[PDB]
Amino acid sequence: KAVWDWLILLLVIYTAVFTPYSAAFLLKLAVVDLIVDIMFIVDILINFGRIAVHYFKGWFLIDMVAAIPFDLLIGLLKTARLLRLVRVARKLDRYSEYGAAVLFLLMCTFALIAHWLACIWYAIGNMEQPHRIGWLHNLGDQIGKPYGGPSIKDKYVTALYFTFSSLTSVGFGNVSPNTNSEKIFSICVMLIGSLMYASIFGNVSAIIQR
Amino acid sequence: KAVWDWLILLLVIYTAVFTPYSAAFLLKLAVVDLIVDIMFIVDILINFGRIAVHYFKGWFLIDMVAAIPFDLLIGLLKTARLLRLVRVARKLDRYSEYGAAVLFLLMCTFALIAHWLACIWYAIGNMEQPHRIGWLHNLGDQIGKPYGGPSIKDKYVTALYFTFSSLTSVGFGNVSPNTNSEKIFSICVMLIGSLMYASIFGNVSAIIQR
Amino acid sequence: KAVWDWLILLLVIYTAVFTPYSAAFLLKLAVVDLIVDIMFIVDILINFGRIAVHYFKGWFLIDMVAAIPFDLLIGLLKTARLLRLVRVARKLDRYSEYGAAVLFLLMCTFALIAHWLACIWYAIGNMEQPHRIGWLHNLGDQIGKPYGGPSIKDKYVTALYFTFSSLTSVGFGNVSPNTNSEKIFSICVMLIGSLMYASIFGNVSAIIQR
Amino acid sequence: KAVWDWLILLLVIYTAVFTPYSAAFLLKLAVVDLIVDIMFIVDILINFGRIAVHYFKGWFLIDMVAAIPFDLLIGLLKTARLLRLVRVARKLDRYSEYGAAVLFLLMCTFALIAHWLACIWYAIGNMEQPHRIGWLHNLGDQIGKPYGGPSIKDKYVTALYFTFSSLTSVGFGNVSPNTNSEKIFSICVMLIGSLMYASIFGNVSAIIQR
Ligand SMILES: Cc1cccc(CCN2CCC(C(=O)c3ccc(NS(C)(=O)=O)cc3)CC2)n1
Repeated sequence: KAVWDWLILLLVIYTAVFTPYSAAFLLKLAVVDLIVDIMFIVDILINFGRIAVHYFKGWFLIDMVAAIPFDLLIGLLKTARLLRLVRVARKLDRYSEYGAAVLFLLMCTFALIAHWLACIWYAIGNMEQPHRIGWLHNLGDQIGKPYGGPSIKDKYVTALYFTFSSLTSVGFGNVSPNTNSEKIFSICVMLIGSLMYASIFGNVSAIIQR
Repeated sequence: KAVWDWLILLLVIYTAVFTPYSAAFLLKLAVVDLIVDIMFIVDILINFGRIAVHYFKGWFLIDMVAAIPFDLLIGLLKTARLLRLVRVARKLDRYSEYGAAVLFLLMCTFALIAHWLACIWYAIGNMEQPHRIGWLHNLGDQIGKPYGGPSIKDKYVTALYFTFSSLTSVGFGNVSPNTNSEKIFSICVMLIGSLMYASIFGNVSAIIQR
Repeated sequence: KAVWDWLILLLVIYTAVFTPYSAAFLLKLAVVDLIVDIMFIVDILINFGRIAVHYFKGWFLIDMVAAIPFDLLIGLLKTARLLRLVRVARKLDRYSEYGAAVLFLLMCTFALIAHWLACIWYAIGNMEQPHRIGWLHNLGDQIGKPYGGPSIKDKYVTALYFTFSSLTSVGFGNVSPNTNSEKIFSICVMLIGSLMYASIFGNVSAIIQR
Repeated sequence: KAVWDWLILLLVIYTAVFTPYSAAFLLKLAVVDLIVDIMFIVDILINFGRIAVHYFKGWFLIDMVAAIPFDLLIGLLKTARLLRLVRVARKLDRYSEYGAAVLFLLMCTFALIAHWLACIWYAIGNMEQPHRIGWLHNLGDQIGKPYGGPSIKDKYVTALYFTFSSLTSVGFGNVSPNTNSEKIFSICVMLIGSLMYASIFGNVSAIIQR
């Protein structure tokens, strides 16, 4: 139990990294998914004898709905496993004792927001690709693989790099929104990044000043 | 009356959004504008026998100027409705108790400043267009609609996206000033955005701690 | 003498604005500059028997060397008039009483640094006359006036706009250094702008609350 | 004694500047670094009979490994002289006594981080070059030196300018990543730049008001 919470935090990080990635990119390893589901089942079993009634009124419903496999496009239902983040949200008391832990958690949240926005950006680009104006076509032209098209690794790296540059307000000019949906998404990302800097990069300075 | 105050704030936000838009874009529904005008007349009616003399020498002239209809250019004279913003600026104390409502108001005023600057940017672009130089011609080339050029949706979205990038200091490089009026406007927006952005988001970071 | 300090401040701002501009751009009105020099001579005269030795011991040398006419590329010596800028520094005792005055003065210093860096940037870009390389040739190509070349208005506005984009860290994309001297100057501008952003726009965030 | 270790700080800055530059750009004079290592041998002799065992227990081995000559990948082993900054890290009491000294040291470490990132960026670009995609090819085609190729001066200046623009979040658009390795390096540099820029310049803004 002493190291169970940090293992669950790592598990939540893994699923937060690889669930939106699998939804956006790979939908078009399984054994690791089965292993992590088994570990979360073990966790919920441990969570349970006069206190089980308290758990039932508490977070039992959310953990149960996030732990039940949905196998019977059914692949979009796997998003429900993103509900495991409530475990980290509710156990913040233990995850706020060390300064290095707080720094690592802040970078984890920053990288996760960038990753989720990258998945959304690729979703938009791939939705609009079939119907020379989108960012995917320009990327393929500028990396020497005209639309075939860029490999999945190239698309993910470009999406993450664009999202990081927009969040950090560098705006490299390599990747620029050109369609109305891309422009509106970029406006939303600019607003999100403004709020995220005002919070996170003030907190980081304040707790480095410690 | 508190519900009435919040309703008046909502209508003031609506007019601050839709009268500069109509002045900049739509010149060359209205029933909602008429309804809002009737609601504002209702507000100036409920505003009022002992206190009537007190208010008559107060803001009443300002409210009257922003309430009279100029339906005898009429379109540019209809911009007098922007004076209703004092109806919100004069009782901001009623909008400073929730704490998070102040954050919402700061986000709203940042978005409103961006929208007004977008309308000014489009006004400059349209006043220069008839005379490959200019943001409208470049936008028409990029978007795939060479100059009748881009639709009003594309023009407004591009203007708002450019203004947001300039205020947030991203500088995407998709749209960039190229004419002397555009360059001077961009210098003014750079100064104004630095000053505002710094003030607004310093306040936002301050209220995040609470 | 009650309002003489503010008038002298306006004259100092004028000379700071217009001496580097004449040194860089116009070298290739006189009456206003002559009137300003006469007014500065009047200023040193009026503020001059027990206290004469006090002035002789103090700022007499700097005030004198910044007031003697240089008439006899000899106009390059007129840049010594920038030593009059120390008068606002030594009268910051009174110029700092009002918060609005402090904010206006901070914006003035920011704009003056941008203007001086614009003059230096144009000077650097104009040293490369003997040599599609350099910001002046790119500027001429962009605005449809290939080298003739752009007018002095276009050159000054473009230099000021590039300097403002660099200092604020927007980097619009039209103007970008392409020569080792330009790149090194841009690195220096980035260092100076980081130093001033840490100073000017932290002090502004402190001042606004005050 | 203070003059001695301030000279040692200057020597440490010299070697931190000139070790990665020689390791990366000149992999294809020795009197200065011979003098520097002789001076550091003199320093290790000064550092040492009662206290000799005290130093032997402590920093003796760290200072010895960074001072032993490596003459006998063979030329790459000289990067071990980059453990010498522990000399200035271990004695921050003197170096941080003055506020102006801390300001100068913060500027120096920011410039050093930019220099190291420039060396890494050039190493990546050079390892990718012999395989219009790389940044070196674009630099050569934009500077007027088609790939021969740009001189070492041009390559170093361009790398340093790109690194400074990325750290300061300008993103000029002249140099932008176009390969997966370059994009990953840029993402990591954006995270690093956010952290170091925020920490360093929060410290700077704390210092200036003092
Ligand atoms: C990082 C980040 C994420 C989201 C929003 C903003 C907006 C506020 N955010 C403050 C730091 C600024 C900054 O880092 C900077 C400003 C001016 C500079 N001028 S200069 C000549 O390049 O040194 C350099 C850096 C950039 C804007 N930010």
